[PDB]
Amino acid sequence: STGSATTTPIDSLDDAYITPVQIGTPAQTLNLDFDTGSSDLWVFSSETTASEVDGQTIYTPSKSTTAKLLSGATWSISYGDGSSSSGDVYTDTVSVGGLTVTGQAVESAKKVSSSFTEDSTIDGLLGLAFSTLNTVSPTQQKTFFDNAKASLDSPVFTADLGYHAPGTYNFGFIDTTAYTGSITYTAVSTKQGFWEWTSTGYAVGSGTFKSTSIDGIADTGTTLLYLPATVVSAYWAQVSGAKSSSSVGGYVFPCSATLPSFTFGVGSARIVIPGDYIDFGPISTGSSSCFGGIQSSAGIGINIFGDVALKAAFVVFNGATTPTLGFASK
Ligand SMILES: CNCc1ccc(Oc2cccnc2)o1
Repeated sequence: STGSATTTPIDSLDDAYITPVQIGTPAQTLNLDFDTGSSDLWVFSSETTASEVDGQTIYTPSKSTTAKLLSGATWSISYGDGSSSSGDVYTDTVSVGGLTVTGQAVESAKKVSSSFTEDSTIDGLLGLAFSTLNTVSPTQQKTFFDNAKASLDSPVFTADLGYHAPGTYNFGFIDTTAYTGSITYTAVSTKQGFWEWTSTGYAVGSGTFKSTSIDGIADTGTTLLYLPATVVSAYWAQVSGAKSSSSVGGYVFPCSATLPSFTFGVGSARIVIPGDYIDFGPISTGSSSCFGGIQSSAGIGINIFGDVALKAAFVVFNGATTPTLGFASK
């Protein structure tokens, strides 16, 4: 079997992408943030604190004839951005782009932090990292991919994120019409539960390529590209007026600037992020100060290849017995 679903930017800045997911019988369709940096499928629900819901579509397990309480299971998660949520767990039928999983753990939110409440376009998350990160206790649960893997024609999923445009998540097959040239595969470490790999280097604009190993994770649930301070300094030094601002929270630059591209290495191959992809607009409405799409990972403890980087490629998450990551231009 296979699945194919369209993923859509939640706003003008591609701050995140939402994908429709069918849950229960009859289907309840919720727009979920597919996150390869986490491993919980959680949703706004009929159980979520009333004052913490503001515009979101909710999952009502009591309206689903195939929902079953997973007795005594609870979950609690916190993300790299400071947000968090928690609640209880049902199993139900979950379908993504025509691909169906029965008995999927659907983690129902009792509580969500203010940033979740504040975003009416995201109805929850669907984790696609390794199941060892799943937060359900006392019985840890499997991600959707993991549950589906057996059924798939090939044990893979692919992320084809758009720049200011819809993209696609495919399950169980590689669409050879979706990328240019060939796919370069690279080794993955599963030891931290992430799709963790090692980039071979970088270039700033038309600059010479710097060969250097940069460990990082492929994280569709993170908006920006977070890299070592050396790398990031080297990038912003090419932008007149760019500065790191502690009051703002990172690098900002003149909104009048034209940004240089950023190239990252995948083995012997190169993925080029166009400069426009690195522009995240005014730090505040009307401001002439713009927020950068490449930021320091110093203080995160890990480098993150977030949407800014992934959307410049066709990315293959290969969940074979020995997982690997593939990158192609498109
Ligand atoms: C806006 N804060 C809540 C929110 C929206 C999407 C996500 O999910 C995240 C955020 C950061 C890292 N990984 C996943 O949280």
